[PDB]
Amino acid sequence: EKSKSSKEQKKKQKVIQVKEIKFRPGTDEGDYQVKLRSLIRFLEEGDKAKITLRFRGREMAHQQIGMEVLNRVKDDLQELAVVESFPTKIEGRQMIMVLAPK
Amino acid sequence: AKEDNIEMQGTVLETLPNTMFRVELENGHVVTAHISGKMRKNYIRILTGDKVTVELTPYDLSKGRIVFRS
RNA sequence: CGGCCCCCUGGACGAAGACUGACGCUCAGGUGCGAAAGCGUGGGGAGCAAACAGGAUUAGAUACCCUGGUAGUCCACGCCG
RNA sequence: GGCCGCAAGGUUAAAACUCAAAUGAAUUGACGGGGG
Ligand SMILES: [K+]
Ligand SMILES: [K+]
Ligand SMILES: [K+]
Ligand SMILES: [K+]
Ligand SMILES: [Mg+2]
Ligand SMILES: [Mg+2]
Ligand SMILES: [Mg+2]
Ligand SMILES: [Mg+2]
Ligand SMILES: [Mg+2]
Repeated sequence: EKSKSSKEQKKKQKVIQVKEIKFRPGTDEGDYQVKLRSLIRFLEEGDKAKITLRFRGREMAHQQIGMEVLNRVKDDLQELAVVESFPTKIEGRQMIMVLAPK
Repeated sequence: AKEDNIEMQGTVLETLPNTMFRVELENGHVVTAHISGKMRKNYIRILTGDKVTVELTPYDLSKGRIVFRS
């Protein structure tokens, strides 16, 4: 009978979810700082963060520009997060980094 | 009958609003450049990190016209 | 401004006369009244509900949706205009 | 700046500067996660 009760006590642990943030190669300081505050919030709540970076048209020519954004994010969330899947190449027209808490 | 324009080469450092760009030249000087009428009529997009030909004038060495994107 | 009843009280309209004899019309300044929210001091508090808390949706969602919920919404007196 | 208000604010009310428009109604299309 019930035990539902016990399930609720088990439930007050945790479930981890993946929160996707998407940058671009040219993204200005103010707009970067907004997206950083989103990531800080997610990670301090104990959630994974799939940081994407997309390219259009001939932005793919200058791949190095995009890479530095992902490097900047990583170094700003170094104390809060660990890296889980730092990208190598442009798969599609995208690069995907995955961070995780602590 | 017009005075001659010296052409230099340079890299796009930054995109500014409405077809304006900061461009570092080979000499080391940064200039604010605008797209030519030919390039905008024929839809030649310029991006950050592109290499460009900059028509300069002696009257102002802080301004230029981007006339080619390689 | 909307249940029903009593008490106090303002205006409008009609019918026939009688009475006053232009006593009128408009109004800068002035004076009063003035939805809701809001403010002050006391009350009251069912329902509802800014803020807020949690659950979701989402690329994100400081929202829309869900479960709650304080001021407030109500009363007296004053303010606000 | 004045007056008013406990406060929130209200009221009276400019100029420099910048542009060659801004606007009202109606007409023909196209479009609508409007209808038939
Ligand atoms: K209550
Ligand atoms: K004033
Ligand atoms: K004017
Ligand atoms: K139609
Ligand atoms: Mg009466
Ligand atoms: Mg009220
Ligand atoms: Mg009150
Ligand atoms: Mg409620
Ligand atoms: Mg609600």
